[PDB]
Amino acid sequence: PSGVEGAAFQSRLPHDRMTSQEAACFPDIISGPQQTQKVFLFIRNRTLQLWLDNPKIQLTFEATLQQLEAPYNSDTVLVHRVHSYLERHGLINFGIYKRIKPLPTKKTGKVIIIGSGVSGLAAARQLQSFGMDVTLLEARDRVGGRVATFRKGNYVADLGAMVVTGLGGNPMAVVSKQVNMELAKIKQKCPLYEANGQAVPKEKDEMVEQEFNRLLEATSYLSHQLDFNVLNNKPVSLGQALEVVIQLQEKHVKDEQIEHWKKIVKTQEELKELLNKMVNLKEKIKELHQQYKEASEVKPPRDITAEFLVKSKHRDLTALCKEYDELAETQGKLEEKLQELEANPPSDVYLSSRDRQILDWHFANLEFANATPLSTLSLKHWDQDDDFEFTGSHLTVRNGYSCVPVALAEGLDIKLNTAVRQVRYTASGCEVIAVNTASTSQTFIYKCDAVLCTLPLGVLKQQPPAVQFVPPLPEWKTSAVQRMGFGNLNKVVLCFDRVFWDPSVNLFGHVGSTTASRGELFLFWNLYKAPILLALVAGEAAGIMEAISDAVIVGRCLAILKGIFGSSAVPQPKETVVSRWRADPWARGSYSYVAAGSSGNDYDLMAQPITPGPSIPGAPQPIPRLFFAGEHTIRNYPATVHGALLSGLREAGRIADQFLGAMYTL
Amino acid sequence: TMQTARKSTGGKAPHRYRPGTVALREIRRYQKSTELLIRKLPFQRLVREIAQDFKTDLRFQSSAVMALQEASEAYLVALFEDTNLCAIHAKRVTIMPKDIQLARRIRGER
Amino acid sequence: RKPPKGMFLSQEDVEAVSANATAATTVLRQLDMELVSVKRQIQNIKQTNSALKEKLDGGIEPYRLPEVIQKCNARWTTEEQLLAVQAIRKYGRDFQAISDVIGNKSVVQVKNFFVNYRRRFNIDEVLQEWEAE
Ligand SMILES: Cc1cc2nc3c(=O)[nH]c(=O)nc-3n(C[C@H](O)[C@H](O)[C@H](O)COP(=O)(O)OP(=O)(O)OC[C@H]3O[C@@H](n4cnc5c(N)ncnc54)[C@H](O)[C@@H]3O)c2cc1C
Repeated sequence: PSGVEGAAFQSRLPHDRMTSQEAACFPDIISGPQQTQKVFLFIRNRTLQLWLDNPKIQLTFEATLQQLEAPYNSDTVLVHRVHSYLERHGLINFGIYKRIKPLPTKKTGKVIIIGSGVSGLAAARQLQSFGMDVTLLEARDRVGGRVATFRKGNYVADLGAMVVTGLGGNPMAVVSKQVNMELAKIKQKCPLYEANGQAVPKEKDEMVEQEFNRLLEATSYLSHQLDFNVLNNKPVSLGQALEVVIQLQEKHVKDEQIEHWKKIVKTQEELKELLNKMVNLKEKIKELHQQYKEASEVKPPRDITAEFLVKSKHRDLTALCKEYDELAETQGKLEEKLQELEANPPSDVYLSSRDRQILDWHFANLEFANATPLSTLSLKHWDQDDDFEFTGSHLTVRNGYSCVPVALAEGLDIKLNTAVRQVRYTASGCEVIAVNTASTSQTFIYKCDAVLCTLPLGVLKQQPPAVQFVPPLPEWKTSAVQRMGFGNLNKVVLCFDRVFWDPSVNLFGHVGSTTASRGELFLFWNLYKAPILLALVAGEAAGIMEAISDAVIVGRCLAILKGIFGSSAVPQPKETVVSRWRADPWARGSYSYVAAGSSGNDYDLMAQPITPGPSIPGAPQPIPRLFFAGEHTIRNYPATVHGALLSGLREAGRIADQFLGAMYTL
Repeated sequence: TMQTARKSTGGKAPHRYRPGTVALREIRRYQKSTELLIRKLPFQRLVREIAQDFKTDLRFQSSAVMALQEASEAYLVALFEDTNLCAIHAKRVTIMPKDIQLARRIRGER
Repeated sequence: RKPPKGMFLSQEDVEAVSANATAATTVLRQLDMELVSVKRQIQNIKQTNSALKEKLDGGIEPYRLPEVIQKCNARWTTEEQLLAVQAIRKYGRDFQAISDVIGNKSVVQVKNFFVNYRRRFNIDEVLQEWEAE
């Protein structure tokens, strides 16, 4: 919508209702009259609207009260408390913006952030804007973490992050209004060519996609209704459920065949009993035909009572011949049915290898959106975040998405080439042990009051751990680490010197010959200035394709392009880059995914900080020291870049929740 | 959620009875009982009026009035039976004065 | 939430295929054996009906008599009345049969014959004797 309600929709907040977070901070307003609640909703959403109108400067709080409801002076400094509440938790004044009021020259508190990714950069600048000392420890020689961009001359290609999922409600729209981001829309037209290189007709492509959507509707009702979630004392995946359903449709075809032959043996037996009655009646008619001829040899007036006996046998014969004529009519009706339904049985409608190849492509596309095979996704919670999708079309970054983390790193104190070894947290402070990537013997020690960990979950699940925690994490925390998984996908950059595809088509698909290799080079992309194609590898083959050299992968990419457009129409590429996120020791995979046996509660458990025990026996409850962030710590928006962006804003908002005013002192 | 090309369509999901009921139930109630339906005192005064026009200064035995009431109600109930049959014969359900007049015409009561 | 158009999906079939490692193969083989069984039943019954059709070669064409097309009369003769009496005795209330036996009396005239000559011919006794057989 527009106005106050439109600003609430843009900030993921209900326009006519208060969230649970707004109830815990102001319990007096939500438990009071309804009119006071509406005033709080209006003040919040109006300041949201003022921020969304001008996100490039600091939305102050004195001009907000001055430009709200004429001279508005009927509140005892209530706008101050509400504005400071909203600006801290990242609901209003979200992202990184130029601040009018200067930062405090003396900072309060020291925080070490592990990893300079989107989450590590957002929470850092928020920590710094709040008046705290920040130092980022990055093991890579750059920032962004899982945000990679290949830049060489005029070729731009993103090896990890570039496309978004819309601007409606997404804080990325404000980031695009803040950081110079050229956004280009994605044309959803994606033609499909088989292994031979020829395209798929419209009627065939629409029927396989419709059957693919029908199998996803089977997925929905197997999950939310049949509760098919326990099999052999183990959680049920999805690839098994879909394959069973498909085999049941082949059973439905066989049953339709059997029932069709059952209806034929049924009518054929009716013809059997009908013909047997016709034979028996023909013999009786033949007998009566022999009888009355002897009665005709005598004159009718000669003997007596012949007119009764002759017409009686004549009427009975006439009645039986009339029935035989109607049974002959039914015989003709059954014969024309045995000529109409003989060569047209309603059968022979499976899925075949024709539709299976395209169905394997759709499965690979679904495996790409999750970076894991369908046999690892939980049937119950694989689309648990499917209700929080963003509105609008899908857009890309025309000039590489790395322009965001490089711009967010402006003014921060980031330690590049610094890998963290141990993480010590006690009741009086924290100590981070880190080394230099150029020489592992050089060790660095940083003191701080709190530590924010943005490391991927796949690193913590692997034993031995690459980063040790002292004291070790509790069993419930490590169990949530091991239950969840970490997906994998890769990209292959193909830099050419001339356009040799269809410029108006941004992406085209290539189906696989087999099911095991369905996620092997199934989709290429065109959406940058230079003629560049972006191949996609996913599934179980993705991990195997990483063990293969770059020349073979590019040779397979060229062989597919030559098989579709021709050998002469396909020149040789100039630069080729292949990504290996699983082989990357600083990622150990691609991005998060709901595994079988896990749920959305595990994302919230990753969001919960840990509190170390007291150093002195008998000391009170210490202050929570170690907090985590990243894409795998947010429940509603996992596996995205704004999810990690909101995680940094979340921990930024939890600063005041940790401080909780100055009431506990007196 | 990371579906940017050909998204997965699936995976998203006072009381008043009707006229005629009390009447029929009242019919059943009176067809089971045999109590007199016209009240005794207004009927007794009506008969006294009718008798005054025949002979003056007359006294009635209480049993004489009850016998007059018995024959009168039986005549009227039987007449309404014939009256209801006439109304149903005319493709109607409602009795009308033409039905009683037709019934008394067939009976020969002129 | 609801099975798709022309598609049945029950919990029993899902559990049967995933009963063990070779459950789907067992079900498919049993369905194929049932398909072979119904097909040979088609072949045997088709052979039986072909033989039955071979027995009906010629129809009842040599056993058909021409129609005695004659108008309906109006007078009842003694012969016609007695033929009606005997027709009631054997057929009863089959007016079409009695009309065809007499030949020159339509169905409506036979039905009228029952009423006009009911007592003079004891038709009630003739009908109750037919009902005894
Ligand atoms: C391949 C891929 C493509 C994507 N494409 C898109 C897209 O087109 N559009 C979109 O909207 N989203 C996309 N996403 C989603 C988005 O990029 C991520 O979900 C999100 O950015 C993750 O950010 P993060 O800070 O949590 O992870 P990271 O930023 O990776 O956090 C870890 C960071 O710290 C570094 N690090 C690792 N180990 C250490 C260590 N020991 N010490 C210090 N630093 C360390 C890493 O190098 C990394 O920079 C994509 C994700 C992936 C994986």
